[PDB]
Amino acid sequence: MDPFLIKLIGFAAATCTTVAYAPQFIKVLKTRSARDISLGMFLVMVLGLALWLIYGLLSGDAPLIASNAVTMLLAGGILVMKLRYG
Amino acid sequence: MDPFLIKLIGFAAATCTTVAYAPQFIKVLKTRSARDISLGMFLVMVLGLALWLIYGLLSGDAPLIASNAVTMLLAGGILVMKLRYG
Repeated sequence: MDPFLIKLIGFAAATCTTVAYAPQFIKVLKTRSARDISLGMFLVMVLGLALWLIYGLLSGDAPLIASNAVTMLLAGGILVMKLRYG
Repeated sequence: MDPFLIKLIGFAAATCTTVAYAPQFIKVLKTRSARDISLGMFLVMVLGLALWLIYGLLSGDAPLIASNAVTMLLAGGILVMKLRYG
């Protein structure tokens, strides 16, 4: 059978990491401004998440795919992006 | 055989994500101060990385383990932690 059980453990660990950093997203979200975060960074960051999506599909893992989507949600960065617009 | 080849692709993707966010670490590192980053966040963040280490060992994956260590290096956060000390 597939290592579905193993992936389950990884999913919990992945969420734990996002939960730890998530508070950081909220703090910046309160001001909706990027002080040290550059606009170009967002463009590259998107590629990183995009790659994870493909990797999950290639691995046929569902947990990893769902985890990646959740991380992107918390990551946001879109609100601050609208600060300079475009 | 083990999905070593598949893990290789995931490794490249993992590095791409760290490379995208890495610039963020450098920006804050220049000031060595945490403006929106709380001290308690670092404590939780450590647990997240720690979990990844165990997951890699349980999965018997080498690439994932190495990737996790690299991410932690870029993540740093220690320099800013010394700002308030303890």
